[PDB]
Amino acid sequence: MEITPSDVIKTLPRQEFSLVFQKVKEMKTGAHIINLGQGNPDLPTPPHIVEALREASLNPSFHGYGPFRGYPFLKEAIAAFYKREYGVTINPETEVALFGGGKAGLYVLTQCLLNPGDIALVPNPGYPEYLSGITMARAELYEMPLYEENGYLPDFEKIDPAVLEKAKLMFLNYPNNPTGAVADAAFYAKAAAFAKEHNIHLIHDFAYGAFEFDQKPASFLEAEDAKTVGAELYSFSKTFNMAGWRMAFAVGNEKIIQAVNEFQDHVFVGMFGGLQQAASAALSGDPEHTESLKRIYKERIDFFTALCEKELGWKMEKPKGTFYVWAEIPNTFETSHQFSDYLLEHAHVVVTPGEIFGSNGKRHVRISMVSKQEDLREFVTRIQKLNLPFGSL
Amino acid sequence: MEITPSDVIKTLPRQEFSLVFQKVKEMEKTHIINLGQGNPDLPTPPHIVEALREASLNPSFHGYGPFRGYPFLKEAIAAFYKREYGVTINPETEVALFGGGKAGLYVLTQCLLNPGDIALVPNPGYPEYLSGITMARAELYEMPLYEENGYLPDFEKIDPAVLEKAKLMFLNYPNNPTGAVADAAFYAKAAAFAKEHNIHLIHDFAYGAFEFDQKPASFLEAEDAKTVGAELYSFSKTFNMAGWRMAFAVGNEKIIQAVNEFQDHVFVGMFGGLQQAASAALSGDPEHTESLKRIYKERIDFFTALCEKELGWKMEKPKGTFYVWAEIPNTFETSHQFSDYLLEHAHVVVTPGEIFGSNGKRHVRISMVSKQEDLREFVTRIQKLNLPFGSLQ
Repeated sequence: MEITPSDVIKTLPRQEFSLVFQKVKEMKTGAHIINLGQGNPDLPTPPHIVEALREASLNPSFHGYGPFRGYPFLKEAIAAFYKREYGVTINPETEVALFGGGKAGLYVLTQCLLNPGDIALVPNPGYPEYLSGITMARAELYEMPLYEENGYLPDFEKIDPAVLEKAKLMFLNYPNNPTGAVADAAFYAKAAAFAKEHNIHLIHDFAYGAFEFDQKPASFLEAEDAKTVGAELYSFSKTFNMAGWRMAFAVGNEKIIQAVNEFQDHVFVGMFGGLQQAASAALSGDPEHTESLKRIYKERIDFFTALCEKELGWKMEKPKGTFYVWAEIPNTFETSHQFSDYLLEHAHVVVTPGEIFGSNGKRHVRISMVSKQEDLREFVTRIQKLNLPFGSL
Repeated sequence: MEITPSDVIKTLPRQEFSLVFQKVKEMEKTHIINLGQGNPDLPTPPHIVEALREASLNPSFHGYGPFRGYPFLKEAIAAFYKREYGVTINPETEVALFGGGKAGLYVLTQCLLNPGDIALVPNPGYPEYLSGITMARAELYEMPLYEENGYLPDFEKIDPAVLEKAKLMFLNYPNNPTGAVADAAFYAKAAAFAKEHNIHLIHDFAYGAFEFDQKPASFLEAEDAKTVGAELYSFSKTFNMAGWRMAFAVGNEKIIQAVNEFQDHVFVGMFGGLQQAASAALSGDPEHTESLKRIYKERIDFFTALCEKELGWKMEKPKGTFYVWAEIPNTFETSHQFSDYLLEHAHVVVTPGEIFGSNGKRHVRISMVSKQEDLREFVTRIQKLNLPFGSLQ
């Protein structure tokens, strides 16, 4: 019989993937399911990015194989974006690697950085895909608990010094999926120093790096020692409404980037030059596009949380970043998975059960602000019609 | 200090990436004819480019798509395989999508081999077969492909004990680098062999459009082929879409399921615009491809005739692919010494056979990826060097 290696089905059950499947399966017809589960941007890519792709696709240079490591124009664009947005200086020739989206970036970084038997420090709650690369690398996982009281920042002192002896890699994610928590330059310097002291490679997942509402967002690479110990993964998916386009990059330590390049040389031949040109247009575009998108999300969050609170008494802290609301489940309901099933079956809305993000996600759900006002009001309206007590304590 | 994984320390550099780099440096210092990497010189056909351009305007593609790819492409893949090879493929269960064949090889290897498992790799063979086995932390047993056997493996010469442990075998016809072709009988033997020994069979069909006398046979035409394996098909050579990075696998549903369960966590599909472009390539009129094949055949006829006349370098015409596989001069020690020599002293690129395995040590591969007048200049550059093109084999 066909016998796949054991590790594949030893990865998390692709819950967003089981989510798209059950949803499509719910189709009188594709019933008006208000899907606030997956963080799938609802607004179109800015027309100037689309036009850069349309124009690029006519250039026959991009039809054949290109540079393995991506086009120098994109790497220079990424340098310029980082200087503009965060005042960081990046050497585009040695400190930049291209990826087919952030998911792909996390996987590759992990394979280049972790050996069997090493420990990887992973935040709980946190993005489930951190476990995927760790699993594929046959490495061990240690959870750093993220608690609300600490603004969902890790307490590095609370980690077993034995765990620390075997730790080779740590993941951090701010602005945070799923909690909406933000971090400033201060925490990044603290994190980088901890990483330096214990000789741990630091991967900062900056997928929502455009979306902090209560200050201009800080990059991990603004910290002292940041470029010595790690790398920052940046996705186009959220910043530019480009989730479909599958593009991302990492900036950081030239030695990490060299490992990435050596890996990717065997798996990829860069990526479609048309996509790279579109990426370049995104990065060089006027910051007003991204600022507008941040206002859209900030107003949807303001609207949703105020409406949930007024009408349902369902209290939610306003996130300071990302487009996610991290809501405690009312006491009327049982576990996160049972609550999420219930909402989908009875109202016809999708939220993501918090347990997906780790055991500290118990009794929470993640709600993504990826719909306009009417859809968000209707979500609350459909809940209100359930006639269950939703009030918080 | 920054310490990369042992996997990365164990990986040899990709020769094509090394040449890209050397060629670029040489060009900057001031003209190279590159017949190394199999990089099509002709642009992507217009109807494919236009399909992308128009699809890029569809905002449904701007957001996350189905993780396993759009059903419309999968359906196109099934229709294509029926029209071209008379093979029945279930578009819902027997098709997976990849970011290029190179990425498909990686994924397939990760999905079919545990660390420690044995893979049967042809020698000579496409360099990434070896790379993937390394990245999988697997062990390789060579299957020698000898000229006298038409560069087909002799399965009955493989130690039956290795077959108890062998989990995977790679085959590739039309063959890179040798140009050898395989028939339906060969494929029925391979499948039967794989079934007896419970070996997963991956057929690399990258040159499936380019067999000159006949349309090549698909592996999947064979009895029990879909029972033991899968076939990898690339858009790169068939459609001058190398820079686009698109490929698929067709085969048994369990192999495909494993691919899907892997890729869910690493590759969310690719941009729908690309998928539309692909679908247009496959539904496109077969005579565009037939035409392309004839161009390559005329280049091969021209080049082998000119090399014989002008250099005295006698080469067999390949049965398929756009590659010529040629013995190096009797005065040189190795294929790498010869390749480096040509680059330095003639300013032309050929690929050293040694990167395909030890059986390529006295050969170079030459790609017919320039027009006839450029092929002529390539010959005239070499002619000035007065090399001895005698055989020792």
